[PDB]
Amino acid sequence: KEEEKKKQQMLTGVLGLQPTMANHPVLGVFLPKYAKQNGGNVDKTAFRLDLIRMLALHRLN
Amino acid sequence: PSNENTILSKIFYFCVLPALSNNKACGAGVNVKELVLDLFYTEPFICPDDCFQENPISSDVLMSLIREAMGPGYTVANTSSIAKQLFKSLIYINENTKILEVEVSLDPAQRHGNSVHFQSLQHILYNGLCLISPITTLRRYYQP
Amino acid sequence: MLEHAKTNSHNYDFTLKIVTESLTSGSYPELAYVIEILVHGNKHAFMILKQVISQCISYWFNMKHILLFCNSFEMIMLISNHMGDELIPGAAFAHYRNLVSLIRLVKRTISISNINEQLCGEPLVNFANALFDGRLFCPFVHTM
Amino acid sequence: MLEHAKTNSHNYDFTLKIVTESLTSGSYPELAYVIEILVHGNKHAFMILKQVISQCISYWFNMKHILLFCNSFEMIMLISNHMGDELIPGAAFAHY
Amino acid sequence: NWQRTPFSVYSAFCPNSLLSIMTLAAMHSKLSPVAIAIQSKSKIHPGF
Repeated sequence: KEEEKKKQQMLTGVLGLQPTMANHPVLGVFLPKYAKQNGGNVDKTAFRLDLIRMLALHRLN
Repeated sequence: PSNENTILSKIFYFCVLPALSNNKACGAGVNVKELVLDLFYTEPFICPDDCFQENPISSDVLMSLIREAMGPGYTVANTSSIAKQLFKSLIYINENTKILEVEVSLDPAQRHGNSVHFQSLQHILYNGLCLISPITTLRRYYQP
Repeated sequence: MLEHAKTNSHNYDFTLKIVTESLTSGSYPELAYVIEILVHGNKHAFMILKQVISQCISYWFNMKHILLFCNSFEMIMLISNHMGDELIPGAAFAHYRNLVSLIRLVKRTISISNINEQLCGEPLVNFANALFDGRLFCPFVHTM
Repeated sequence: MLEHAKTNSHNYDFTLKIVTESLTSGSYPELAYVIEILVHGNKHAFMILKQVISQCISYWFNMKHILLFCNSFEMIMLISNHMGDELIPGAAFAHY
Repeated sequence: NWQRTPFSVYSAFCPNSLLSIMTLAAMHSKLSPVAIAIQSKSKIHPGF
């Protein structure tokens, strides 16, 4: 129960993404890995750039 | 870097650009983080793979004017798939621009004559770029 | 040294004119710096952006007739390798190929002094000319 | 001083012939003075009049084949900076 | 540094016609004793 709140809190911290984008596959796979982090002092910007480059890797037509 | 490519890089930046520029270049520094987070990430690039593929661009001043500066007219959306192309490209991004020092002693035949403690100093612009023209749009993001 | 190397061709003056005009006329577009820091010579990003750079160089030499991407060495070599004649003007592609062959001739000319003998671990041309050594570091680098 | 500066190129003779013919041939159009006093190098006005100056220089070098706006320095620098080959023919743009 | 003032002083007004490029490559030649030795071997006049 607490893990879902961590996932959602990190989702709002990354960009304030809407749940509609939370359902996206790149998000659906990476939100659990971003859960096992960001509890550390790491950053908020790093996660935005990571989502950027991963979303980019995903969309190679 | 191969030995050949390294040597040709030294040749290029030490002979060809200064001789053909007459010393009219400048080293540059870039915040890649603020550059990407201002160029995009807002509207079209977080569209969940349905609005993205047929999306009209955000059409900001910050990026559509750059693409109009590379091309006048001839474009309906003004970003006719080129924002898609660039966003697909930018998985291969890098660090911010750093300075590096290089303390190196000379060849031993010049190290000899009371030059053992000499330590040549080289500043080398890590992950930056040469620059030749006065930047106006991205003055927030490019340090000379 | 040019007479001793027998490399004194007058083929390159017309190339150096257009390269000089491109490096002098301060109207260079902003997107080129962004491309030079997105791609960094890893060439898979270049093969992604092979059409964006096609359109940039194509318009920018075909109308403005100042040459483009004449700043970064790995760009100006990667254009010569992978960018073809399709979706580029062949006149500008010949200029990029001529810049590459010019840097070849510089390496040949001052690699006349090649003698097959080393002293410490360093070759004798390394001892000859400070441009073939590990002590000078190509002041804009991207990896190491 | 030219030999001391090593800048003695013959690149410009064909340009200066056409520039001299433009300055000498006294059939210069009347709208060009109006444009040179409305825009005055502030370049937003030039981005407004970027097509009218295009039609002027294009007709006036394509048919009269004399150059245009070769009086004002800020105009003739602005044609080098912003103006394009898509608007006005290449032979004229190379002279600016 | 390795590049002192007279590199930039020459590159200020060097004419852009490939002798300047080859002569920046030439001015990069060293003043080591072994450099003097092998330039005398290759009959290239050093700066003396």
